[PDB]
Amino acid sequence: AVTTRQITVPSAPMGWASWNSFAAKIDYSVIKKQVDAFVAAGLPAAGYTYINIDEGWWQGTRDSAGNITVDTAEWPGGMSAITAYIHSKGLKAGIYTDAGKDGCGYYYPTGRPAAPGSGSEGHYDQDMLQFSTWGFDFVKVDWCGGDAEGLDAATTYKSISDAVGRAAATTGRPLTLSICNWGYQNPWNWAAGQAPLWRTSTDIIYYGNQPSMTSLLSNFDQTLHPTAQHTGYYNDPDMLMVGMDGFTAAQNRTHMNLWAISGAPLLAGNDLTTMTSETAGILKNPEVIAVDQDSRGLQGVKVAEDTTGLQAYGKVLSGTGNRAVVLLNRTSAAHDITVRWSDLGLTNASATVRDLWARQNVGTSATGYTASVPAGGSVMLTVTGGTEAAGGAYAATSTGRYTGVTAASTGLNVVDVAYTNNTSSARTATLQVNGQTATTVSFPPTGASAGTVSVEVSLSKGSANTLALSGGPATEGITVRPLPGTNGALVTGKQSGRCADIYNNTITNGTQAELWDCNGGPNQSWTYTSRKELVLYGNKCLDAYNLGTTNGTKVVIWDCNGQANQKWNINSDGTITNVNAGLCLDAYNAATANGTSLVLWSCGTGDNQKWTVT
Ligand SMILES: OC[C@H]1O[C@@H](O)[C@H](O)[C@@H](O)[C@H]1O
Repeated sequence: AVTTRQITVPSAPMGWASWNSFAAKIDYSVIKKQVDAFVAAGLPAAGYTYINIDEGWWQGTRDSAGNITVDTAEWPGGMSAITAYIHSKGLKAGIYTDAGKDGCGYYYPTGRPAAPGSGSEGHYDQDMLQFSTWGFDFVKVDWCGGDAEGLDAATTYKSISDAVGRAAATTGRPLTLSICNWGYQNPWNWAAGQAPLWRTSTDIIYYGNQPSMTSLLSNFDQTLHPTAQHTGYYNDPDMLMVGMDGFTAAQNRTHMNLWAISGAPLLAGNDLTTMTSETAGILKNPEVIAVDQDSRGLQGVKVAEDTTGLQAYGKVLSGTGNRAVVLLNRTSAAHDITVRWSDLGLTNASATVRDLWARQNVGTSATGYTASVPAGGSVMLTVTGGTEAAGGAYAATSTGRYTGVTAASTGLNVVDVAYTNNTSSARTATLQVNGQTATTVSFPPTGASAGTVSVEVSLSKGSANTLALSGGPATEGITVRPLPGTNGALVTGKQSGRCADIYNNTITNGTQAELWDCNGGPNQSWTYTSRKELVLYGNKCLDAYNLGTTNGTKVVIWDCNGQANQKWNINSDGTITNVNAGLCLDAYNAATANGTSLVLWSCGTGDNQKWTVT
């Protein structure tokens, strides 16, 4: 039964932004026309709220007191005139700057001459105050100057976040911070708590190129960091290409489907003045929007890929027994794709399936659902009225500390944290699972009665898991339920007692595996497939670098590619052999410490070549 209410958490931003269609070629008239078309198309009623002015409004000029100055030939009345126009339509206004001394308009000019000085470094408080005073509700802070200068992203965006907070506090106007640093230095590790959204990869589309499904899928894959997203903090796979020239209606729907299953921001990027009726309908689908904006705030995850390129993604929705599902076909042929209740963390009990594009219920099942999916296409479903897998419930064993937390398998779990926050403001806490990288959790007002917020966490098989909270409201118990589709295994070295680990949750192709203290993080949870892959993050394969066949060959992660160097035999003697090479996974020089490199080596009887994988 439902006995403690789920507290709604903030959704990702919805709106439109000027970059994808206009590059730096923007002025007051360009923005005004898009606002008018946005309104005319009925986007506001569907939930689209932000009109975001991206790069090109500012050429780096400041007055003698350091105040940003604009060219009023392009921005008549100054920037407060465009915010006034946007606000006049009941919408929110966004602006754009850089973390460094000079912006992307300087480092990578794209439609205009280089703009030296187009960044906010040395002026964070000044500029944030200025944006808020002008009437901006949103600010996207880019990284061209940060990257150029060699800045540390985590500490730099903390400083920026603090300045954003002070500016909003001074004016009384909330300011939504978008961190835009392209997945450099792993923002999934640190951005939650600093900002409601952070870019997880490089740009979905570049100036002068045509929209690409390959690029779209790459951005989608790189945005999946389910432990980092929760309670109003979101991974950002970038601005929508929906409705841009070259994309068909089906590719537009697939674009919406994948952003929605992530719970990503829906920031339209097409030219709204020439948008078709069909495109507007795709942006406005309320059932797909409701999935994207789900009140529980969680990120969808891959739950099945029994056949290469035929994938099922599941998202845990608000309430109990409710899921959204995307069936995605990355192959060149139409194929059936099945999602099983077991993989979704439901029991084998009746549930209703609905197709969100057909807007019709399409059947019931106590076990699963199969649909035909076109080559390169997708189907968007909900599965509702299901029965949840049995959860564990825990009471804290000391202040803010939950111990003995149990998982049948290593992998992803949904945790509901009970608490009371009988004030008018959200409070935050730091959450750390085992020895993993910590995260920040937000706790919205509850009234006098307790409520829950939810987080996804990665746990180790067994009953040795700990969840520790620091700061924030006293919690009143946790509930833990597994998502079996995400099941993996720690790969633990016999000699070292340490786990095969990818440093600091890095996803970059070619990153070498290492030994590290076992903590059950996503960067330690390996899924062994029927294709003999050892898969990390749902989408990276343990890989003998460049198909190396001799001693000392580096073992890395790489996009899964079906090659023999990504295939592994898990042998009865405790060895793990690379299929291509016949060599053993090996902790280099039989070292046992954190940071010991994993390599391939000729198989022997040494315990630095012995592993447990359950
Ligand atoms: O020049 C502006 C562009 O700069 C890139 O760094 C950013 O990722 C894009 O989304 C756009 O803002």
